[PDB]
Amino acid sequence: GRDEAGITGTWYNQLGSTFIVTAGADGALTGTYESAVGNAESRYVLTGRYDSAPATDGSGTALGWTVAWKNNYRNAHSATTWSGQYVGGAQARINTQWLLTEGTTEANAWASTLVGHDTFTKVK
Amino acid sequence: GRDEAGITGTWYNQLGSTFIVTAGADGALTGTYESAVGNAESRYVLTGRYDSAPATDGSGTALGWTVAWKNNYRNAHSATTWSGQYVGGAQARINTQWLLTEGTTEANAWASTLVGHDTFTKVK
Amino acid sequence: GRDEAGITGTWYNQLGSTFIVTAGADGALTGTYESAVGNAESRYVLTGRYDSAPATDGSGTALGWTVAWKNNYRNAHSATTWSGQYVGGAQARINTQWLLTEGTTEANAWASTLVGHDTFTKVK
Amino acid sequence: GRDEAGITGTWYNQLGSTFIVTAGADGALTGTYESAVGNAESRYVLTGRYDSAPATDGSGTALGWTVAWKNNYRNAHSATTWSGQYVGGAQARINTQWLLTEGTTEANAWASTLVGHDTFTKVK
Ligand SMILES: O=C(CCCC[C@@H]1SC[C@@H]2NC(=O)N[C@@H]21)NCCN(Cc1ccccn1)Cc1ccccn1
Ligand SMILES: O=C(CCCC[C@@H]1SC[C@@H]2NC(=O)N[C@@H]21)NCCN(Cc1ccccn1)Cc1ccccn1
Ligand SMILES: O=C(CCCC[C@@H]1SC[C@@H]2NC(=O)N[C@@H]21)NCCN(Cc1ccccn1)Cc1ccccn1
Ligand SMILES: O=C(CCCC[C@@H]1SC[C@@H]2NC(=O)N[C@@H]21)NCCN(Cc1ccccn1)Cc1ccccn1
Repeated sequence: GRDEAGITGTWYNQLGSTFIVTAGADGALTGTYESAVGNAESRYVLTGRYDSAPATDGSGTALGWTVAWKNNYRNAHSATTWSGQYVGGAQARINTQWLLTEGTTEANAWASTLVGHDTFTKVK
Repeated sequence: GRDEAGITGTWYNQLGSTFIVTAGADGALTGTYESAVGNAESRYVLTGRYDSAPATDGSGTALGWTVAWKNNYRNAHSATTWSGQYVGGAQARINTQWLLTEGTTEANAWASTLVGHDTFTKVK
Repeated sequence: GRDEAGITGTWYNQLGSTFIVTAGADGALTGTYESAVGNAESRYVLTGRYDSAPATDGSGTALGWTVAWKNNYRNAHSATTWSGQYVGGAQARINTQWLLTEGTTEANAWASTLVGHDTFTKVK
Repeated sequence: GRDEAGITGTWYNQLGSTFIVTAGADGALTGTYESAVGNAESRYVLTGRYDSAPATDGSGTALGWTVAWKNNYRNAHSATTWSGQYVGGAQARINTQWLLTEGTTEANAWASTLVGHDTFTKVK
């Protein structure tokens, strides 16, 4: 993938969370996520996909991933998806928006889903 | 997983798209997505995660998945993530919200991301 | 406004909430909202804007409005915005997505905002 | 309103857009918006609402507003809603997420709505 080497590695967001990812040649993202906030401790499995053949016109590389917030320690009965783009270079970034859905009853489903935004960098 | 059997199989949304998924015992979702709309043809790889040990209080099962819109036919330089919950029973559903990010220049990144909602059923 | 007469009046969503609105000739929306769910009772002031000169090509009419969830009875320290389009005709609809933000501390601001979707009709 | 004086005035976001607002004693927001990007020129009317009696526990003040992108110069057949919170003090901010809906045909309504996030400050 064009940005396989750029994406692969450890990333940090503005909350102090850690995103460890391997980008595969056929568009796969695999790794682990550790949130600094919320009903979470230690690492969670993540999986996702990226554009392995992005535009050559200076555009970012589209990607997304999912974490279900269950591991051996805790289960928050919730999943987050991040959708965004990798922007390579000296100060590389992944700029994302996310959707965090919890399991609800039907009566409470209107209130099932948080939205927010995370910016990941290779330092901090 | 509690809902492994319920989630696994073929799903259809209100647009006429087809979602084919296998739920794994350790929380994995793998399969293929075919959109009835947009800059897409044929099937795309998807991966994601679900809560394999949901609450037993009548709540839904939280899940999410990603599709990067590149296959052997087309590349839309974009990725969609779906975040939502599975609601089992006679008229099973997956109720989702989604984020579709395209690769953009920095100047156009404000306009990188669509949001919407899909409801999947086992018929239609 | 082209759709002034179509928008003006009483609307109901899938939750059983009631949206009472007057569309003005210069693009204003004014009225009251009563939620069937959440930390809400009775009516709340709403204000917003619509496109008073929409495209004549069969497109919908873009609009949005805000409710801050404070009235004489309760204060939920939160605001919802609805963004969507009016689609006129025998089975008129307003199709919306919404953002509901509560006041939070800085440490909890990641979790400040719910997202969802409401469909309003002139019956039910 | 507790934060009437803090909110009232001129605000700037990270795109270079300008938000001019008056906060009323009964929760109203009125003013004008000028976007630095997109299909927009000069000022547009905005209206919205804020929590005029926020929590006294260090939480932000919830608010939202709408702009329909029609003025005497241009009509983008679209509306944006911002939902967020005011955080007062030496480096006051309004932290928002937004939904921008354009009028579409029914076939294209899946793609009607952009999502993003704006941070407003009293300088820049
Ligand atoms: O806490 C979790 C798991 C960890 C999420 C951390 C997120 S992922 C996005 C962001 N980026 C990060 O690095 N960390 C955070 N899920 C429960 C979320 N709950 C609310 C919540 C709110 C405040 C504090 C703790 N929890 C319950 C709930 C879900 C849905 C709707 C309404 N309510
Ligand atoms: O079309 C695609 C790939 C297929 C997406 C189909 C979606 S996924 C969610 C929904 N559920 C489905 O089953 N199908 C659809 N990506 C380009 C999206 N573009 C816009 C678009 C708008 C209208 C028609 C076609 N394309 C460019 C663009 C992306 C971001 C921001 C702004 N603009
Ligand atoms: O309840 C309210 C006011 C009424 C909102 C009703 C909404 S508006 C959209 C939808 N359409 C309708 O007709 N009714 C509903 N605000 C507090 C929301 N809270 C959560 C909540 C969740 C479940 C039940 C009650 N409250 C606290 C909170 C806000 C943000 C983030 C995280 N958490
Ligand atoms: O451009 C406008 C009006 C101005 C919006 C400026 C926004 S408001 C949020 C953000 N904050 C700001 O200060 N400025 C920006 N509406 C058309 C948006 N269009 C896309 C667009 C994309 C790139 C460049 C210009 N336009 C068409 C369209 C709407 C919906 C879905 C899919 N596509």
